[PDB]
Amino acid sequence: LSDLEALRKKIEEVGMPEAVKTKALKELDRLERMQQGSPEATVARTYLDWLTEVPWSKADPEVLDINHTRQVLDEDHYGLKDVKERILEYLAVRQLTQGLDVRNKAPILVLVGPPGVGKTSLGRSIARSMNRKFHRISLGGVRDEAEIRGHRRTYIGAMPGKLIHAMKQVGVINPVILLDEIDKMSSDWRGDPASAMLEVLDPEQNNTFTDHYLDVPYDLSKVFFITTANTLQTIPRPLLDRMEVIEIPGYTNMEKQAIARQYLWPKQVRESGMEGRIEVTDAAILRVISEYTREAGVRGLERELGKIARKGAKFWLEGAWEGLRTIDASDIPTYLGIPRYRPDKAETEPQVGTAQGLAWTPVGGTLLTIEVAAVPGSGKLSLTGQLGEVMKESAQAALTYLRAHTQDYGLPEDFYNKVDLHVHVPDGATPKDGPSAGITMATAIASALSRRPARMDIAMTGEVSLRGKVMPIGGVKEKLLAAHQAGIHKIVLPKDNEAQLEELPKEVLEGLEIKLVEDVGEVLEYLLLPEP
Amino acid sequence: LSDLEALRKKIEEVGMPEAVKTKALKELDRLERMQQGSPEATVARTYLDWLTEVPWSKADPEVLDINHTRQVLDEDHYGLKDVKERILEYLAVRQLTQGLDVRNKAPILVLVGPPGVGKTSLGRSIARSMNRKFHRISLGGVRDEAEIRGHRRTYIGAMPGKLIHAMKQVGVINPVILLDEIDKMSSDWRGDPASAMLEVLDPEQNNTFTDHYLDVPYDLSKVFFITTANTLQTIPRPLLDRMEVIEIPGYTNMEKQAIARQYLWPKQVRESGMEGRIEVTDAAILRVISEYTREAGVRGLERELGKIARKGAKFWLEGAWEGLRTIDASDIPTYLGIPRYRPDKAETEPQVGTAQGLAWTPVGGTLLTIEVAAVPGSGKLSLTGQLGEVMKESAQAALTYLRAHTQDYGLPEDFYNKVDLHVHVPDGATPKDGPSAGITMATAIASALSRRPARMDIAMTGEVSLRGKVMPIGGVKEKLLAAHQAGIHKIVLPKDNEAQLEELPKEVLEGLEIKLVEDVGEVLEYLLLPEP
Amino acid sequence: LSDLEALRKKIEEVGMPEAVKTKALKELDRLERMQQGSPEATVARTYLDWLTEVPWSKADPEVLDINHTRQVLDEDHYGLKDVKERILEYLAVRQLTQGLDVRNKAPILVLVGPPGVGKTSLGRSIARSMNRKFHRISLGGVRDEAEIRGHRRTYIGAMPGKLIHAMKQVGVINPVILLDEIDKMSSDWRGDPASAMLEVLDPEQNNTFTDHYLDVPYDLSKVFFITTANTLQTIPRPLLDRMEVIEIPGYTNMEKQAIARQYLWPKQVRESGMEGRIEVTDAAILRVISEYTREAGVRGLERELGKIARKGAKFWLEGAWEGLRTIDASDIPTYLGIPRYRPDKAETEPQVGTAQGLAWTPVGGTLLTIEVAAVPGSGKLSLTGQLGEVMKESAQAALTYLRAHTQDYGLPEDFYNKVDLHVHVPDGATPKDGPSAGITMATAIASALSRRPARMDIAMTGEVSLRGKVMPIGGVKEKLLAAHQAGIHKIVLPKDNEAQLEELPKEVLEGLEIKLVEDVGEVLEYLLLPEP
Repeated sequence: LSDLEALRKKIEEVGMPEAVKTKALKELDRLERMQQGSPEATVARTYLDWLTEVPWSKADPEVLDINHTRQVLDEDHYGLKDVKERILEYLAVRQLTQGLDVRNKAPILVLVGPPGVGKTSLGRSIARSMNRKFHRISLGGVRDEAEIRGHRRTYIGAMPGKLIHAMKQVGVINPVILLDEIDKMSSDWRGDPASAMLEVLDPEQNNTFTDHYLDVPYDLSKVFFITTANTLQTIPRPLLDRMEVIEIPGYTNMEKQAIARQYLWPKQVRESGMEGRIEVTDAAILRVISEYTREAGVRGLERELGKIARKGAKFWLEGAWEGLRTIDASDIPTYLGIPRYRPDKAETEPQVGTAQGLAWTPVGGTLLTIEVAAVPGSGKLSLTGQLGEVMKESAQAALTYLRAHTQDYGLPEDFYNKVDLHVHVPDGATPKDGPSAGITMATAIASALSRRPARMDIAMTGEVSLRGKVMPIGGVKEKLLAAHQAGIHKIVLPKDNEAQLEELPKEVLEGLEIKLVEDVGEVLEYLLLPEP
Repeated sequence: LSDLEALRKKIEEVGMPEAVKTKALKELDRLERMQQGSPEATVARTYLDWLTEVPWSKADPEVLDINHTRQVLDEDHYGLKDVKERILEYLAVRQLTQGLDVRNKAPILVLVGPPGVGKTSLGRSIARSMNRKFHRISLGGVRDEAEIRGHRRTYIGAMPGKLIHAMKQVGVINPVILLDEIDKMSSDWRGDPASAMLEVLDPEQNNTFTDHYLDVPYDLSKVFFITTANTLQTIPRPLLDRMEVIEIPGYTNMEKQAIARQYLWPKQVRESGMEGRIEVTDAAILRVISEYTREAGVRGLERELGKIARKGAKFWLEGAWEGLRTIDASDIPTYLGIPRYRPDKAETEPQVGTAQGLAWTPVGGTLLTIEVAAVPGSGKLSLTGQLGEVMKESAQAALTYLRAHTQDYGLPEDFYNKVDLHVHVPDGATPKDGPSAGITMATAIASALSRRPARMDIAMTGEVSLRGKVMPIGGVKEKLLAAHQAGIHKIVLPKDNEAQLEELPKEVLEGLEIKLVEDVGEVLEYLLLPEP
Repeated sequence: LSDLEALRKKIEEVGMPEAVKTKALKELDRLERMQQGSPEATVARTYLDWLTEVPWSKADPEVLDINHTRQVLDEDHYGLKDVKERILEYLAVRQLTQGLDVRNKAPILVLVGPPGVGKTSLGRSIARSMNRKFHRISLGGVRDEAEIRGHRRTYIGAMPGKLIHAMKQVGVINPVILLDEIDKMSSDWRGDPASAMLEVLDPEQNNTFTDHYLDVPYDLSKVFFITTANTLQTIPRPLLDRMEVIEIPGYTNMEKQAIARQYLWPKQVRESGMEGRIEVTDAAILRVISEYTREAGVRGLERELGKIARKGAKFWLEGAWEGLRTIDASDIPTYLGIPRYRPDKAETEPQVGTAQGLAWTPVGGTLLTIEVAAVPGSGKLSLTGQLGEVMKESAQAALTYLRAHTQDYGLPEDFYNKVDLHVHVPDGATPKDGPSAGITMATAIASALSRRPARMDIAMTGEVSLRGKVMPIGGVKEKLLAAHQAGIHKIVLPKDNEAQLEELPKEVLEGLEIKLVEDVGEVLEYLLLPEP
């Protein structure tokens, strides 16, 4: 009928590519009948529509400027001023894609950092700065080669791929596609679509990208892929090549104060119609940072300023008081809730077995408390709390040091066959391949067996090797940031990471009093309430 | 057909968008030729009936005041005194930007709670306060876009979606659609019921939301949508963003007695025509609350009072002799029968191996009676009833504290290799997850091994760590509503939550008698009824 | 000839509505020719043959009274004592709030039961009491709204809906219309027939009930509908509300003998053409009930007694010898051929590995038998035959209870590490596969391990908790009705259910014998013939 007229004109109201035109005229050969009824025309309808709605070889304009790009990139969340150099170096790699116009065997810009620190804002800034468009696909919980690839074109209700879905939305084949959480792909049911994303993510394979709900492979050559991920090593290992590690580290408190006064809170006030009626003094911004969110990103702070703006809308719709209200740090909890975090956690009044430890998580940096119970028995060892064997052998190494140092620290003649040990660590292994918490467990076990109070407010990290030698670790900047944002002021380190301390800004170093030591007896000296 | 002339008029009198004018006049130019129509006359005639009846350009007034909505939301069900403030905050934000400033990217008030606590009534109360026509749409068991969208325009058959019907009924273009039960909606059959919800969610896209029984995208810009879920867990994740969460939990008992004197027992005595002739004392309302239903909310209390009303109609229609009945707590069972439940918990005879945790299932809170058997055997452990390793960590932590302190509870000196344990959790699938039953299982295990009875009548909750400390648990208010409904009168919460404890409205802290602890030795001096 | 004359006279003589008079004019327009055949006008004469017969305001004088309806419902079956009370409450409410149509939207009487019991006899008794005119319509299995609503007079098959046939055969506007098997109505076709009966249910849209054959939609204002199902869990959920569960169970033996003596067999005699020639005492009716059919209702008694009476007529054909041919249970397989069912299910060989639980299918009650094979091996459990997690967990709980008490039951003092158990259930596909066979499996496992006889002729239901207890189970009346169908005389019930044992009729308790327990100790002292 006229629906057949529409789906028949769409064969030549969209000028198709050659093999696509061939299978389209075969779709019309199955057509020229009722548009509904039998199910073989309905699967023909979804097949025709999904193949004649995805756009065919059309693109946006493109810029080769760095100056206007620099202008826009200096206004995302305060401008990071260091990693934008790295992004300008990658866009200088775009300044050499000449012979074969892809430049793979070459980076693709994975963006690594805690969730929401401007990564998506960097994507939006690049999208505005190249006059492109933007779209997101989140790969969270992907294990299926019909989510990414096609599904069997023999059913009504089979699925086109997510990638072809998102390309069906955007009308060109140069969007900026944001692949969010590329690390959380899996392989449980119907193959591993990591190889599918690889075939998306090559020089000369995307331009004939294989589909199976689309029975011709579809051209995806010119899409500016941009990719973000929390971890660094849970990424598919052959796909870990052809990349550029853009580290976006976490912020500090003063930078988030600047972001609040300049970028966040003006949008929060304009998103509740209170232009010119509410203002916040900056000690209250310090209050919101230092008592109401403990993270590395700036998403929760945006929620808090949103709550304050919405309450201001209510209190001004119930009687117009003044031209300018001022909200100091006194009456934040009139507008917000209870103070959910104390600014001084130094009122913990040190524990007995607990070791305060630093940690490298996929969401960046955090603290931990390693929790050790020394119970009577016959001598064993157990570690719980979803740990891996790497933490277990690090504890093995710690005990191997401990067995040769009995009477020097307040321990029995032995504990390898008298005292059972149960160790909880609140998270498991590190995504970096290594237990970065050797001396943490060592101070915990020595504190619990010695029955001597381990001091809190002394965060620490560092390994204990099989020789008991304290080893240099990686990613030190983020654990130092995590110790900074909780207000912790003492760090125990291996000495050999001090070159790592060359890449640390000043205000972080003003509070972190570093004890660059080299052996396990030295943290036992500098930590416990006894001098040993 | 002069009715066909009327069809042409009712097309050509209501002011349409001119694309609808185009397609409707084309349907008139391809009708009036199949007068004996096999469905070509029929489907086109029903199509033009839909293009006449569906509301195009239909005006309806509005509030501009937060204050009249205060005046009206004191007259539905109660005041409820927390959620009234959140509703007015959302409307205060909506008022100061109405007039279409560019900040129309707003969330849409999901109302999470148990079934039947005043959600649809709250929609009706808001819709009275705005003078817009309320209407509901249920989404319980929606799986395919033939239900959200149209499916077949070809022959008369598959209808348009739910939305065009529920706009056709309401004579104006701006209802208050209540989309109930948005979490039970799932992709059951082959089809996507989530992305259509994301399209009706977003205020940029649904300016021209479309279906398939019609061929102009409909103008849904002015519908104040509002949804309703019972569980925040299983909501699709692209929908859980852009979603204002307002949490309505259940009522305490004295609020149930007050709602039943105000709004429920008079409408029930209206509903069975026996006004001014049946009388219910407040002890009777309290008896029917406490001894005949346990659900959170007031569904069951409606059905109970309906039964008393209809029985009164029967007893008066087999003889009229009075001026007025008078029920009290004496003759409830004469109208209802044997009590489904029992009186208060204070007579429930202390078991030797049982603990009464608190929980919040999404159909209302509950007690849990976790029961633990101490089987004389090897020394290993066993867990049944829908448990992962979270409960094994809790059991092992509490058991480690006991292995430290066998002297402190009359235990034998050695039972890691004497006694097996068999733990049975009665509801292992409480979806508000976590080890929030730490001293629950610690009390059960120390009761089962010490042969000394754990008391009933005292609820408790918390977490445990290997040193033997009680950490805080989140969600104090839902735990106290469960402990206040199910009949308990003594609660043991962790010490770390007393700053949370004054957050409550002071209804909830009336009957309850909180014993705040911080270590497991305190709850095992409370709950163990004899000395050891 | 003058068929046009008589029809124009009739259409003016039959009282039309005025809009119906206008559509009668537009049907009249195509007339005035005196030739037959007439493929347009044959449809017209048949349409007016329908339209001169549908009732327009003919009334039957309804009596209100709730005492006449009871003095007529005492001439239905032997006595139901519960559903007659519920029908008196419902019709009492419809006696007060009638005419006072401020209150409306009444529910519509779902009558739930096994097929066979007096559904339509309760319908006809109500219709005798109100002096209305009963007429059924069976709406089980219908998948098409073109059958329930009208049908198009544009291709041949120009018929009204079923409901206009039911209104043609009733010459008034206030009948009692019954809708048998409203849940067997399927929905796999063009037109969901649930929405049609939602419209017929509707007390507002009934006034313009749409037909695709009649032009003006019809009114269903006073038609007192009433519905029937078999289980209320397959009705669609909008239609499930605005129902009233009046739940009819099956009968015991004395009730079926009384129904056959009082009511059935005089009908089946005097419908045969025979009268006063046969004598049947209690023995033959006892035999025909117990050893010839396996149903809940009374279809089988009706059919078999009618076949007996017809073959008694056949024997009377070859001689009118005597007016008294006394029949009893001895000589009855003369008339019915071979008896089908065994005489004794009570004497069922009190052996070891057998357990005899009470259950119920939704065509009538049943007895589950449960086997346990106690083989040597490693110690692990096997469940085949529709055995999920709850039955296995109840088995595991019973096994733990045995491990607590190995001394006084003749067990091996360590058996859990030595004996494998194949627990087989033939019938888990029969409903309620959850825990109601707790002491069933406790007796099965205790006998199959202790190699002591588990008794026939004692039945049991309930649950077991882990410390060793018996919980209560709901729905006591259906279970004891099943136990009095299938021929047992001893029942084990929990202590906790004892209160519900005074909601039953007193007849059920004297044919049976209820052995209440509270623990597993009492049921293990009951059911072992030798105990050690």
